[PDB]
This record gives sequence, structure tokens and C-alpha cells, in this order.
Amino acid sequence: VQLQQSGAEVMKPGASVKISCKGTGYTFSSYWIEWVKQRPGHGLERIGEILPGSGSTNYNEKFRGKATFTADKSSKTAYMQLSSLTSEDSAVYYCARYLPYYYAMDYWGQGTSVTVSSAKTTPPSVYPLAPGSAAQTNSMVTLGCLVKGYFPEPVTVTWNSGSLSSGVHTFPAVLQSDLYTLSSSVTVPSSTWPSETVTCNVAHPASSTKVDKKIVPR
Amino acid sequence: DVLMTQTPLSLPVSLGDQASISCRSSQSIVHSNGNTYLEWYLQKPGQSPKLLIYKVSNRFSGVPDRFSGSGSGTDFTLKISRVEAEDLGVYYCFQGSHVPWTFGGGTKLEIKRADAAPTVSIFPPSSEQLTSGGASVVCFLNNFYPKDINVKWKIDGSERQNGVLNSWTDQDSKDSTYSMSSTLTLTKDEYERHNSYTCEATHKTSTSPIVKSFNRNE
Ligand SMILES: *[C@@H]1O[C@H](CO)[C@@H](O[C@@H]2O[C@H](CO)[C@@H](O[C@@H]3O[C@H](CO)[C@@H](O)[C@H](O)[C@@H]3O)[C@H](O)[C@H]2NC(C)=O)[C@H](O)[C@H]1NC(C)=O
Repeated sequence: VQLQQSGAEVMKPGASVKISCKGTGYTFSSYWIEWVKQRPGHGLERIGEILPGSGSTNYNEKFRGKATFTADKSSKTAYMQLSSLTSEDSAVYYCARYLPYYYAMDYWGQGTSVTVSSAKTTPPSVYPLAPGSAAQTNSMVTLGCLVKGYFPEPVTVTWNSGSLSSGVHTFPAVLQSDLYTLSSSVTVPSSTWPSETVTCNVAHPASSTKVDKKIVPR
Repeated sequence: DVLMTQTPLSLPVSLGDQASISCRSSQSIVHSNGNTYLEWYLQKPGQSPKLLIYKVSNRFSGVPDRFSGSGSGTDFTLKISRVEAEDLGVYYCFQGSHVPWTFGGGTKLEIKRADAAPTVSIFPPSSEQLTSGGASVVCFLNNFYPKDINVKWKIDGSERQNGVLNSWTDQDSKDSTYSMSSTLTLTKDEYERHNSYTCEATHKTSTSPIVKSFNRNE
């Protein structure tokens, strides 16, 4: 069996988004479809369930009125309609099969990420950084590559064809006020940095933007 | 909605050790047919959850036998005999006895090992940042363990907190360490006026807080 979910979505606050979960390889009308929310912070929250064969639906107290479940029997698809949105609703939404009191929820959808933000698509603005002048130089030294003022996710940061991959730490993107950023620091031998060329690559599939800014000593 | 409380919030255990996770219910979740419908799910990072145990006495197919379950009317626990690298993730308890059905809080699982001291670094802004009209002050704390980390932004003898970004990285695999990258966005008018910036951090390995600073005036 297989549960296929719709693609990623971006919506402005106050709008409504409808996402779908399509099931195949089993009797679609005879299984409940469970909708689960996972905010980036933590936790799995169950929104509710719908039985496509009938129109029966259940909602958790928190999401009553927020979500509306509908199902199409002709096409093995079920939908969840999210009402007026906010920044809080940004999360990854999952669909899963379920038959209460018997074999339970062994197949899940891949997940569908929903992002609520007033921002528009922005290209990455990578500003490579180098060690400060007022700092001692030793054998072990870190490197720096900063990407900021970009939207939406994801943006992949990697060195020149993986010139030096191990020893890097790409930190999760965060919003300063409205746009995402990213920090990636790696370590290289002091005797090799001024000799070997090391640079960070930036890719933005949504914006089709590729950047390559080498870092040189201050 | 039946509230399910899961403890501990985190569980560090070295490889091969016994792991115990407990899930408690706000009400009795027994069912008339002699079964109690409690299920345990594992969600490794970047993936949809998976089914491990249902009807705790029972166990799903295709799962290692080291997992086991037990409990009674309102208290249940899950046990992992021998821990392995693939067993890292977040474990949730799910009750399927009273409508609506609710997930557990979640019990993240880590692996404990010989802790390591932090390696701090500071990167002042770059030429591009200066030209743009800003100043990106980033202090990097790579390969440190455990989470007992607190970073204070002290500058020229004054502690600044506004504009302080907090974003760490999940536990690694090769090093099983943690990394911290906190950033302080500064403007040209404000960046130059300060003379000295310090990156202040504390950790359990070294009771005396560590210090790292540089002077703009050079
Ligand atoms: C609805 O009523 C039916 C009929 O009584 C119930 O079916 C019975 O369910 C029990 C509990 O699962 C079965 O006993 C179990 O059998 C398994 C497999 O043999 C065994 O490993 C367990 O230790 C336990 O003995 C029983 O076989 C089954 N009877 C029949 C005829 O299928 C059903 O549970 C009821 N469902 C609900 C929601 O009330």
C-alpha cells in the first residue's frame, strides 16, 4: 500500500490551504485517515480522522473549527481544509491509515510542509566570513560561511564538490525578523587553508540561485 | 481528551544499555474486550513515524525483539534491551481506547559517552557585510557535550541581550557532539561605536566561564 500526499505549500496569514492524501493498494473506503501535525519545535498532535466510506469525522478539541475533513471516493483521495492561518500553523502535516481496535497505523504519508509567512521569495545573500584580525593564529582554526535574507526553505550549503565535508556544522535556519538564515562552520589545517582553496557553495532550488563566494584571509 | 504524560523528556544511555520509557494516562484506558490499545511509535529525524508496538503485550512484525511493553489500567512502560545507533529518535505513546485518540509528549533518546569540552570561535563581519550596511557578529561553539551550555554576550564590559539569536544543532553521529552558533546583528552606526566584543560561555566541564573577545579599534 502507499499513501501519497500533496506538495509543499506557502500561504499568507489569514488564507486557507487544502492538502490531500491519496491512498492506493487497499480498500480506501474502509480505513480511517488520521491527520497529524508536527510543529518544528516538538511533539505529534492528532488533528482528527475521517472514514471515507461514510462521512464520519472526528476532531481534537484544539483543532475544532480550525480544520475540515472531506473525502472523495471516486478518486482515492482525502482532503484537510485549514481555516484562517497564522504563523503557529507552520508545520509538517502527516496522513496515516488506521482501523480502530485492530491492526493500527502501519503506513504513513511522506508529509506535507506548510509555511505561513508574509514574506515573498528572496534569493540567498551569502556573506563569507573570516577570522578576526585581533585573534591568535594556531594550527586549528574554524571557517565560516553565512547565508541570510533568503526565503523559502530549503537552501543547501556545501563546499567545493565536497572538498572538505567532515568536520562541518550546519546550524538550522532561523528568522531574524522575516527571513531565514543559516550558519556553517568547518575546520581545516592552518598550514593548508592559505595553500588549498576552500569555498562554500549555496543552492536555492526555489529561487534557482547558485552562488560561490570564496573566503580569503582578512 | 485523555491527556497522556510521557517521562522522561530525554533519555541518554550508552550503547548496549537498558532503556526504560514510561507513559501515563489522565484516565484509565482499558477496553471491554480484554485488550488495552496502547501503541509506541518511533520517528527518526527527517522521516515519518513508524509503528513498533501495538497492544503492548503484542509487537509489530519486522521490528527487533529487544523492544517490549507492559503496563496496566493507567501506567505503561516500554523497554529496549540493547540500544544501537539506529534506535536513536523520538518515541511516542498512542492510546486507541477513548475517542478522540491522543499522542504522548515524546521521549527523545540520546547516547551518552565521554563528554568533551567546547571549542569556541569568533568571526567578525566581512567586507561584504561592511559594504552592505550591517555587521554579522557570530560566535561558534563546535563539538561540545552535553547540553549544559549557556552563552552570554558581553561586550566591552557590558552585557547585551537584544538581537541575540539562539540556534544549536542536533547530536552528531561521528562525534555525537553538539554545536552552538549564536549571532548578534549589528549596524554600521552601532557596530563601530563599541570598541570591544566578548563571547562568554559556561559549561559543566569547566566551572570557570570561558572568555573570547576582540577589539574593533585594533
Ligand atoms: C468483537 O467480538 C469478537 C468476537 O468475540 C472479538 O473477537 C475476539 O477477540 C479476541 C481478542 O483479540 C480474540 O482473542 C485473542 O486471539 C488472539 C489470536 O488467537 C490471541 O493471540 C490472544 O491472546 C487472544 O486470545 C478472539 O480470538 C476473537 N474471537 C474471534 C471469534 O475472532 C473482538 O475482539 C471484539 N472486538 C471488539 C472491538 O470488541
